[PDB]
Amino acid sequence: NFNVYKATRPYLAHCPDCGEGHSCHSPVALERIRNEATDGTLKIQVSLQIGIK
Amino acid sequence: KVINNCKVDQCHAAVTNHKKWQYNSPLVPRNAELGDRKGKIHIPFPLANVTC
Amino acid sequence: EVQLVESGGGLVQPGRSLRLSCAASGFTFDDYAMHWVRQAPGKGLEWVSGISWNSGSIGYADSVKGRFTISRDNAKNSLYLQMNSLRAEDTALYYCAKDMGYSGNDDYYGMDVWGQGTTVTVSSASTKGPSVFPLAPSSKSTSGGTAALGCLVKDYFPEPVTVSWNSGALTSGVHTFPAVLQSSGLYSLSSVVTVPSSSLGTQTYICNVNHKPSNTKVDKRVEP
Amino acid sequence: ENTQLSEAHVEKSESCKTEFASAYRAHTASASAKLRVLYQGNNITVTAY
Ligand SMILES: *[C@@H]1O[C@H](CO[C@@H]2O[C@@H](C)[C@@H](O)[C@@H](O)[C@@H]2O)[C@@H](O[C@H]2O[C@H](CO)[C@@H](O)[C@H](O)[C@H]2NC(C)=O)[C@H](O)[C@H]1NC(C)=O
Repeated sequence: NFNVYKATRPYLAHCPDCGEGHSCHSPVALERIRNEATDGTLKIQVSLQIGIK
Repeated sequence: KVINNCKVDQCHAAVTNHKKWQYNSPLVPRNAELGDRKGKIHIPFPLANVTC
Repeated sequence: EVQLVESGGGLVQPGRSLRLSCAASGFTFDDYAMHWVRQAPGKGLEWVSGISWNSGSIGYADSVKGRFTISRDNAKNSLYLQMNSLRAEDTALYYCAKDMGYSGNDDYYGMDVWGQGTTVTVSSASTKGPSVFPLAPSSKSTSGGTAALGCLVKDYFPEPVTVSWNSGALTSGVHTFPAVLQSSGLYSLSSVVTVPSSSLGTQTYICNVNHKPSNTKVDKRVEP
Repeated sequence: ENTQLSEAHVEKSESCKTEFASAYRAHTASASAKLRVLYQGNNITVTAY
């Protein structure tokens, strides 16, 4: 469940390309991309917190 | 708080009082040799054996 | 499970050395710096010395800078303090405490784990036993004000004197005081109990003085 | 006098519990076989080392 996130917060982090071809600090910066699965599914870790208000 | 003597281009300020904790990302500076107010979040979506 | 256990202490003469040590348990000794802190009676906490991880840096309080030496044995998970040329001013409870890191140069941390401090007393005196005297109630003038009777324990050297009344039977209306160090180097304390004045001629009250260090027990009868 | 302390380490991935290769040492082998025999005109199955 999401009870573990009650004491957590969103954070900002540096992003090498904010879509303009220039770098900036961004709320949607990626932390890691994991591809252990062989069926081609990707698992992406981001600074955003989804499903939590 | 009005300093009353110096110029805005001379001084630095930051927010220090925080109530919620965040992931200790490699893109965020550590505030101490060892991080404080430690908590843990489990990672969802484990790997499993299936047939394609 | 995390704790520090103090060992050593006791009575030492001025000019003599004394060795203190602490055993670490429940945590990794090699992950933290260690400090010694002492607290004299009636005083707040005073930092004495500290040792960084792998003895990278050694610090001492100015008052002991040339007299105390600190070291640690990682293999034995133990901390040591060597105190030389001890003075009367060094009398205090000595505690071991664990830091929150390996370096003492981090100012974001405090001391999170403390042990049970030992007692170090520095004095040129023998373990003289107490003299006990009765303090008779002024029943002639206080009879309408309720009677107060007590006893005095005086001229003993060792700290830990225990005083009780009627072999512990009397617990209500009982007031005891902290011992006060005299210029003689000896301690004294008083004890008083408050009772109905009408009971003075019917109930006998005994002051029970127990001095463990001298294997001495004194039962003193207090009367008008 | 502004300094930064950087550290990193390598550990086995959690996925190693499922996706891995095993290095084995082979020694000897034991043969066995499933034999069909038309004994007395009937088909019987014989299993043995
Ligand atoms: C005893 O065995 C005969 C051979 O059995 C066939 O081959 C085996 C390896 C196995 O796969 C079995 O299931 C097969 O039936 C068998 O007679 C049969 O032989 C031919 C092949 O040579 C087969 O195609 C055909 O169905 C059968 N012909 C017959 C009945 O003559 C059958 O199992 C049995 N025959 C006897 C002697 O009862």
